[PDB]
Amino acid sequence: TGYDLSNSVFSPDGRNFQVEYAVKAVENGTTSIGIKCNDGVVFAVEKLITSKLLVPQKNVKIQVVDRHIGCVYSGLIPDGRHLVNRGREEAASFKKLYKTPIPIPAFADRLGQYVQAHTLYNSVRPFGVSTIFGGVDKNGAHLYMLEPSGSYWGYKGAATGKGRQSAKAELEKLVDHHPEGLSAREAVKQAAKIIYLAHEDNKEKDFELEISWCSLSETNGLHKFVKGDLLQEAIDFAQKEIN
Amino acid sequence: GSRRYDSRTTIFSPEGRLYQVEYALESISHAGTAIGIMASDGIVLAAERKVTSTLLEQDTSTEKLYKLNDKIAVAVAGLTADAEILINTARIHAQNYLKTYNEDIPVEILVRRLSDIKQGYTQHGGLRPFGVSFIYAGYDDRYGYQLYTSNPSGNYTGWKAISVGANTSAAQTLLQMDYKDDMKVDDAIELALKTLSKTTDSSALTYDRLEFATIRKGANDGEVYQKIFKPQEIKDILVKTGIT
Amino acid sequence: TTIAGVVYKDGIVLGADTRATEGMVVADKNCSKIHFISPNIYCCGAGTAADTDMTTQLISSNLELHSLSTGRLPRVVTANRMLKQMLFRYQGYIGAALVLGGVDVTGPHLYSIYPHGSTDKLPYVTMGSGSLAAMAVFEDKFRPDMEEEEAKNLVSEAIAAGIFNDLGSGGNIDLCVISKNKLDFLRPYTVPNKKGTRLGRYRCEKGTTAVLTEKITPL
Amino acid sequence: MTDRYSFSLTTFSPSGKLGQIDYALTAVKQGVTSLGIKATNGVVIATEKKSSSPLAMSETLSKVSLLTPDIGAVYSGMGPDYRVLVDKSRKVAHTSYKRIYGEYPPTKLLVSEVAKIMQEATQSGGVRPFGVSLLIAGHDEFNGFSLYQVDPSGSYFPWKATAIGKGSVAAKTFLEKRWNDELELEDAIHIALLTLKESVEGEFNGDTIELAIIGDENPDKGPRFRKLTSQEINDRLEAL
Amino acid sequence: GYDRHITIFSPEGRLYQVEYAFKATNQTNINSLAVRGKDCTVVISQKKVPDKLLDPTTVSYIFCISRTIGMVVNGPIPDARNAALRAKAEAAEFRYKYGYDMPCDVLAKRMANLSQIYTQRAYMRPLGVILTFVSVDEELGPSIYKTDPAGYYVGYKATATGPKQQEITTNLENHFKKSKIDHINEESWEKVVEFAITHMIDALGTEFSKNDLEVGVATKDKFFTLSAENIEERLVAIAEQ
Amino acid sequence: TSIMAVTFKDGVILGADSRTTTGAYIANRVTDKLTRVHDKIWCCRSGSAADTQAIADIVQYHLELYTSQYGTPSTETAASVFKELCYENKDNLTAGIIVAGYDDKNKGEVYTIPLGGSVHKLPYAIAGSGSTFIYGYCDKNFRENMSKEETVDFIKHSLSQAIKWDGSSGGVIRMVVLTAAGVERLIFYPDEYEQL
Amino acid sequence: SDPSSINGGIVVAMTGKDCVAIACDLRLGSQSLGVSNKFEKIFHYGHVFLGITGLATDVTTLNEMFRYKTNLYKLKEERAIEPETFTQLVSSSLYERRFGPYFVGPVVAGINSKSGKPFIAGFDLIGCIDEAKDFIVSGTASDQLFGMCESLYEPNLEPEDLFETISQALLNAADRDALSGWGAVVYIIKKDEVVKRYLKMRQD
Amino acid sequence: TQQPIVTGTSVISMKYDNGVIIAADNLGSYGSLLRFNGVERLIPVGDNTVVGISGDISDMQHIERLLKDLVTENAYDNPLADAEEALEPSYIFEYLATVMYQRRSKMNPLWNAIIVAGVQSNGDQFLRYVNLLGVTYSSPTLATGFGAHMANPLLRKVVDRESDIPKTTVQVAEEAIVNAMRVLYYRDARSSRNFSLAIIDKNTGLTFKKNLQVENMKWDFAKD
Ligand SMILES: *[C@@H](CS(C)(=O)=O)[C@H](Cc1ccc(CN)cc1)NC(=O)[C@H](CC(C)C)NC(=O)[C@H](CC(C)C)NC(=O)c1cnccn1
Ligand SMILES: [Cl-]
Ligand SMILES: [Mg+2]
Ligand SMILES: [Mg+2]
Ligand SMILES: [Mg+2]
Ligand SMILES: [Mg+2]
Repeated sequence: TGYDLSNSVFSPDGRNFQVEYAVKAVENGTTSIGIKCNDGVVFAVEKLITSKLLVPQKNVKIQVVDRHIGCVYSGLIPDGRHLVNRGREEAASFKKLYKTPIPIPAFADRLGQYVQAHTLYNSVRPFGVSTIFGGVDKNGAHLYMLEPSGSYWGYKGAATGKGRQSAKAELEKLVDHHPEGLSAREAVKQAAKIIYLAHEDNKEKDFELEISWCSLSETNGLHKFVKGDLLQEAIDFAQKEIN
Repeated sequence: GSRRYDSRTTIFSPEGRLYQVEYALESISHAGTAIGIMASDGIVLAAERKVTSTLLEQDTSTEKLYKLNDKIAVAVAGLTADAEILINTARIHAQNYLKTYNEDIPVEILVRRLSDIKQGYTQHGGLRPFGVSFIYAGYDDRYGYQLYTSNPSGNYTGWKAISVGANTSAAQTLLQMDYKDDMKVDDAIELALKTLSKTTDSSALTYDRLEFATIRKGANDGEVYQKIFKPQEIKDILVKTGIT
Repeated sequence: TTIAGVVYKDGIVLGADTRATEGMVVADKNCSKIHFISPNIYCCGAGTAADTDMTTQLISSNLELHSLSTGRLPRVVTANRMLKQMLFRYQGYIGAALVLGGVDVTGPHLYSIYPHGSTDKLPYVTMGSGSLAAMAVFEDKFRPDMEEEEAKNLVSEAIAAGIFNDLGSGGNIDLCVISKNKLDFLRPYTVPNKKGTRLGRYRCEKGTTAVLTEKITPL
Repeated sequence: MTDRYSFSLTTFSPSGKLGQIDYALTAVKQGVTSLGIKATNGVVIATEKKSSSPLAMSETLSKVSLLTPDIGAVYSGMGPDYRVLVDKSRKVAHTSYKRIYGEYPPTKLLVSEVAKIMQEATQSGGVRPFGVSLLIAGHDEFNGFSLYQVDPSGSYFPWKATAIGKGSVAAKTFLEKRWNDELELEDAIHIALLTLKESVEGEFNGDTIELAIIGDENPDKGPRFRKLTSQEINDRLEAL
Repeated sequence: GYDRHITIFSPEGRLYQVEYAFKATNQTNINSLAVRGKDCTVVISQKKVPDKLLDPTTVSYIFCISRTIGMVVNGPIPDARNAALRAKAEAAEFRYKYGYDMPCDVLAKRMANLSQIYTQRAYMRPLGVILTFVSVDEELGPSIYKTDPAGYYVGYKATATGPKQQEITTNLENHFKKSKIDHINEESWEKVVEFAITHMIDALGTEFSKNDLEVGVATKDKFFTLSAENIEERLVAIAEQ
Repeated sequence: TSIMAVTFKDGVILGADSRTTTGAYIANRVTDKLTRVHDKIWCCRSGSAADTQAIADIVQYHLELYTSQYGTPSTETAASVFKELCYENKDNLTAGIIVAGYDDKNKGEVYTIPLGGSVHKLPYAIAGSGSTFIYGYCDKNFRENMSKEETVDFIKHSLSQAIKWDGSSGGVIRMVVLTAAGVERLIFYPDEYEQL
Repeated sequence: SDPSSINGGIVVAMTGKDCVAIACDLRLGSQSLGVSNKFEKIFHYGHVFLGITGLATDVTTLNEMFRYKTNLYKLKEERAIEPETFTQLVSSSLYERRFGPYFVGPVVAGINSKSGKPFIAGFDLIGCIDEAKDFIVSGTASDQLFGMCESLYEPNLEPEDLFETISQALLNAADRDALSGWGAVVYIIKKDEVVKRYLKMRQD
Repeated sequence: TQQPIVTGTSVISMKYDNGVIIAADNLGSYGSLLRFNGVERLIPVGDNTVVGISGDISDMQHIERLLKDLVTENAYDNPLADAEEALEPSYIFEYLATVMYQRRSKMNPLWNAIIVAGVQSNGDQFLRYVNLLGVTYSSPTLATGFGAHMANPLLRKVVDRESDIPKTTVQVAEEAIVNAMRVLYYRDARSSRNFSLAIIDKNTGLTFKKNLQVENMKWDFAKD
């Protein structure tokens, strides 16, 4: 034993226990999800209201990269911010050289290679976040999810955090009941519901819903936050479904 | 991070000794014995090879006696690879000094330089010290014939006769018993071989288990000549002195 | 200097004169200007002779290491790239003007490399102070897919044009014939000028020079 | 990423042992048998091509490597470590020698340069020693034919004949009986094939044996190194 | 027992971190196979999409390194992608410096020499992957070269990698023992792919649909992976005889 | 040098003379100034041959590596990589490059990069020493959505005049046609174009 | 201003039958001002001789540098360097200062100890090798030496015939150069004896 | 140190009661050659700022990208990117001014003269100049290069001092700018007939007008 005391050490299994311990920090975090729709993607996150003193709508968790990519994460919030800062540098250097905005698969590997690099040495700690991200590029919509190991795949729906099993079950129903696809406005409503259903795992404290979306028709392929009436319409839809 | 795996090669023990230097000296104590004896008209270097098979090509072999310049030679005891690193550094210092002053480097200055390099590995850098002890045999026009030794600590001292490597305790007693200040090279040759013959862990001392050298001013027109003895010559001097 | 190369049916014929000059003076009347890169690739050299020599040797050395690691013969394009990218880096200060010729797995190739790092891929090229004299011979008489002994004559004729008409060029004619089946390094191919015969013997007799002192040391 | 291993991973133990060098030598012991024999008019080096699978093309895996036109090397121990030493040995023979002096290094000096690289892995920060012992055979104009062994420590010794790896103790005894100072190159090859047969379990032929020589020039010179073909070995196995 | 945590020798002369990186190799539970035709080299690999939420088009362990070179990986995807990106970079730099396309074996040796460095230098861990490179080389013809965490590499007539590699290896060994040739004596790559799939079915004892396989094909001057429908056509032809 | 790229209905055609001069000496009379940076992205080169060759090789590398990771690059992306090199190294370069390429989405596209390192997207572009003489002609005779045969004649006539008046230009007129159909190389000899 | 002709002086080397000769003048000046008439320009490293003309600080520096290098060569190789090998060493050493060169005109001379072949060579200041059998010339009166050597020289001269040829080539060339002369030295080198002679010449 | 290659001529501008007007022709000269006839030299930043740029066009294109990138970067972690924390003309200017002076101080200038025209949060007119030396100044009328000599005299007859700005309507100001553009077309040898004009008003917002032309041209006196 001692194989779990240092990052980048293979146990006799072939495992990197420090990465698996980073996953425990992710599992400890709040629920975040991603839904791929017809011409775009929708991101939503559970924000636990620790106290009445938290200012509503101010502590924003979802982050934009470039103008077309949304990122959301569960786990150690600063580690997620660090990864997005890097993503912004990658997206900037790509556009500087190649003119076009960074494609989502291209961008996904940029984060992937960077997170993987933090599992190669004992002088660094792995990332304590699973990151759900995506957007619209020239080849259409893309949703990704990126784990502490550097593993990432494309998704129809994605979910991470404490309510991930609850969320995943709900996402699987949508995939089965809509093979022709889900619309952007539908996906916003469904995202709200799924965060509300996944809140049963964090039921002690009440929460605040935050949704964002990129859609080729609804936002011109740009990342925007769901605000005001459209947010309230999604909250009402979610509140109706739990009751 | 990496700190977990660090041996910390450059620390004091509670007693005030440098662990790695002490352990490197222990390493050197197992190496083949090397002897230096300084006479009034020259210096002798003798050294015992180790392990040896009948198949080892002896005439093209050099594990003990090396040449630093035309005036200075060294006998080695310890890791031969470690010695060759230091030897090439010394060979350069001698040529840097020659280039700068247009005079051959004095023996002590070269010795100090090497010894200062060895010292550095004991005080900084976090690397293991060189597992090598040198006997330096040399001549310059200030002090004439000089013998020195250095060890992994970087400490060096001057000698009339000295041993390094294996059985130094026994070797140094036998030298201290039979050495005299008026002694000559031919006598020192005989003393060196007799000392090895008694302190050797082998059954008998033979030509194929020895390297041998002399630094004589004994040349025409008072100039210093280094003689690294060939296998056949070591065999002759063993018969002459009556060991075989 | 007059160096030239042609692509013929089976491969490459390289050519060079043998005069090395300092200013207006001839230091060597029979110097080698055809350099070895690899067993299948050679390089004629013009411009600054030190640059020409050391550049060919460095790329030859690096190609040898490349060829040991890959286990297959090097290509002319890789010789060309390595010369080119180095010469370009040094912005013309390495005054190497090369005719690079060789035979690959992909067939025969001929290049001209300039000091600034431009290269042309051509069926015939000439370089050095005698390039115009040599090029006149190629424009007069070159045709594609020549036989070996014909191409040899054309290159030899082109080097000769340089030798006689250009003052910078002179001495003998060296050729190098490269094909898939052989490498022929012909030095000298031709001796177009006989060495001038001297009518008198001007060598002094022993004891003519006035000596002050003498010393003898054996080795 | 900070390469924080700026300290030696090879250190003296209380007994005076350098653990990692000894352990590297244990790795060499487990490796397949290779040997070298020096004749009057040449040197021979030989080893078994221990094929990891019958689907693998063992011709692509060269255990015997050309370092210079007149110098060859073979090993026992960890193949990947050997490969990177061969790369560096080839390179150092150009940079520190051929580009300076316009000729290839003599055997002893190239050996010394390889030894130096191996010594540095024994003392530098954040590296283990090389897990190989090399047998370098070569020729040069002023020293003639020579054969050297190079150990993980960086120590090197010249040999008339020797063997390293698996069955080296038994093989060295076999060579001690057969070797003399009047062997011709063909006699040495014959002895090499005999000695190598003892340590080989399975198939013993030109496809499972790698064998090279430093001999006469093969047509500025021709190269003295020559790797024997699968056919050339089999011919000598009929006269065995 | 820190000789098991970093890449230094154990008393037995062993590097336990290298050995444990070899065990990480099978963590995906995927078997790959590679064979050579006359004009081509075919690589097939199991495709497992366990989650219904995954976009199955993005689940791949085959990589297009250059136009001529393909690379299949046995091991976890982050290390696979680490290796892929580097191999691509190395192949591009090669073409720039030396003016011709990087040969399959030269890349394999290059990646192997990098893998060796992680086994000697302590701060770098080995990658937990086996890299099988395939091409139709312009000098050597159809080529299969494999690299592992030890830094070992070698050329193959055919190969197999994964948990059930021994079964596939012996199946292939037995076929080449019959035919007495180093390749699949077949003109079209389509039939070499059919062979590869058929001999994996026999060796593993499992039937495949179009979504259970992933196929790569190297021809002269291009390497390409087959779509689900291209594989389906391949599976139809197998079933019909 | 006289070079041009012209968009038309089916895609784009690049055109160039073949003369390279060292002062008044024609060093190479059969130069290939149309160089390939990707399957269907080519460039016309003018200025320092050493500089434009060095740039074109670097671009080819960048687009090869782009393709390995992100699939086929757009013509705009290629022009951006050319620009980046030319602009950032403007003090040490003398390169006037026309970039031309065929996507299926965008069809034919022509980008010109003059000495400054600026980028200009145009329906057609002319460049090199011989271009000065054909600004009048090309402006009067160019139409959009020409047929392949019309565009080949437009380029052939234009470069014919550029060659006639410019001593730095001459030799053969090479062309490279970029369409969905593929890549076609055309050549036109003096005896053909001089009598136009 | 021109570094190669501040201090002045010349070196010439020739081959003969089983022998080589190398010779130099003794002048060192600051342009017009004569300073030293004991500035020898020929040095030796074992049995290989090296004449160096040009800027005197570089002559001295390079001598000290080649002594350094050949000394280490001998310690490592366990034998003296040969002329062919040394020539390559000189070329390498000069070219590594390609863009800040030593302002010198070196001349190698010696007999290969193994083959017995007489060898000479010359270099430009950046190490391009003039590899001529007949003769090598260097210095401020190089043109003069070229003319003298071309008319006086012939192949396969005996040591004392060759002495008269090289000496008259040096002396008569030096007397047509303002910056050369003030004495001269001639080495006659054979496989195992070297004869060094100082010449009597006009001291203006 | 460089030299400008492809160049843009005069950018002219003025304040009026509610906002600012800026204009610049669509030409990219290549010395005396009138090379590029479709170059836009007014580059809007958000809905409250227009940056007009003269001088080297490659350096303009670089600055264009820096501003595009500045908008992207301001949006990051900024829920008020389209409201209270949107980019202001004064922020955009100060950035450019910092860049211009930093570049001149490294002896590697962006070879331009820039006028940043816009309207601030509180309705204030912003109009300020910066050039390759980092020299900055503001005035009721601003013009670069040639326009400084010919446009300013005409535009200053409308707004001669600060107290004239509230008296000047958008129609009067726009007429003055278009008139000035005509005068420049007659007399500037490196100008063109086609231009772009941009009005940034505190009430009606950003109005960007493309493909304008100089008209009402007096040539008839030439025939005599
Ligand atoms: C011909 C080249 S040319 C005049 O441009 O046609 C010839 C090519 C050549 C000669 C010798 C070799 C042997 N390696 C290869 C190629 N080059 C010369 O003769 C050059 C021409 C000079 C650079 C214009 N001569 C030299 O390089 C000589 C040294 C030679 C005589 C050993 N160096 C100089 O003239 C010189 C002068 N000042 C400073 C440095 N070098
Ligand atoms: Cl490598
Ligand atoms: Mg490690
Ligand atoms: Mg013309
Ligand atoms: Mg005089
Ligand atoms: Mg005088």
